Amino acid sequence: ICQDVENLQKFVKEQKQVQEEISRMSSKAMLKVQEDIKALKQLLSLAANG
Amino acid sequence: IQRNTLNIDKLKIETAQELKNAEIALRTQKTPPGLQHEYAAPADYFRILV
Repeated sequence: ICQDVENLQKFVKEQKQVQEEISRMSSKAMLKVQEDIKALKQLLSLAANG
Repeated sequence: IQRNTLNIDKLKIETAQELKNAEIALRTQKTPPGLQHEYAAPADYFRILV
């Protein structure tokens, strides 16, 4: 049994690591995009009006 | 004995807040560790002690 808790907390925690891992990983790259396509669309309107 | 009852109700109540400001503290910083954040507590409780 107390082999036992040595492992389970270990597999659980191993998992929290991945949770951290995703947490480390987070977006600005994404936020960037809407701004750009919103911007490119506008230049296209230029060229078109030109 | 009687008198002794209020004394424990005080020690009760207190180990309970301290268990805990001790719990807003471990495991908050446990996360950190993996990567999360618990903290504007303090600001709560710090201004609370003030």
